[PDB]
Amino acid sequence: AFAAKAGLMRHTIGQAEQQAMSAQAFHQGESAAAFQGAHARFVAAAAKVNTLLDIAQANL
Amino acid sequence: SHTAFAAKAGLMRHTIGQAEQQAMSAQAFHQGESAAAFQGAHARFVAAAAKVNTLLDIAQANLGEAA
Amino acid sequence: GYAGTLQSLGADIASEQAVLSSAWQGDTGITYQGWQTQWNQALEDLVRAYQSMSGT
Amino acid sequence: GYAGTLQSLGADIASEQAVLSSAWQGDTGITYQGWQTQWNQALEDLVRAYQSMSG
Repeated sequence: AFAAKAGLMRHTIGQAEQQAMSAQAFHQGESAAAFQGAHARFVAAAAKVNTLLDIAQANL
Repeated sequence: SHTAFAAKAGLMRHTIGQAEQQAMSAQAFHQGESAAAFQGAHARFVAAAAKVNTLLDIAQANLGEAA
Repeated sequence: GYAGTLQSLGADIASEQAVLSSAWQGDTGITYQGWQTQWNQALEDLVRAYQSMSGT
Repeated sequence: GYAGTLQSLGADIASEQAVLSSAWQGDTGITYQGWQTQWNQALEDLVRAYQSMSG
């Protein structure tokens, strides 16, 4: 039935839109969280590098 | 030797700070780029969807009982 | 997998409108062929915009 | 391109230390080998975190 296929298309457009919006929101949040974790790990590593540079200097 | 170590230690400390600032700026840019790209595509999708719904409305009206 | 579903549904509707071409009123505005042409461009625009939204 | 620069600088520091360090002091809490292991691990962690932050 044309009307059935037309109904299905209208429904599917709305679903596709909702899926894409949701995925973008998820991906923005996942990126933000991954950056914060990475940044924390970078800062911790840099602290160690600074401690180790001082040790090197003391042993020159 | 010692002034050589000092040179390298100083550059490493400087480079770590620069890398951090660069990476923070890169992330902010990437988040903005992703959002702008989505917004644009979403606006195109909405316009196309409205065209499709319009054309379906016309087809249903035209076909009437034949739909 | 909405891109494929939208594309295939759109092709189904194009086919059905063509199958019902004899029932198409030609004095209401947009013509039978006009509709086919506009439908196929809208569908392409729709599928491509959806892929743009989803696209890494 | 900071990843490669951090790695190269890090290697230069380690290799300088290896040639300069004629009498490692124990009161600094490690040996040369202990320092080298920790240095290379710190640099790895540092560079991997940077690459995650920026892409």
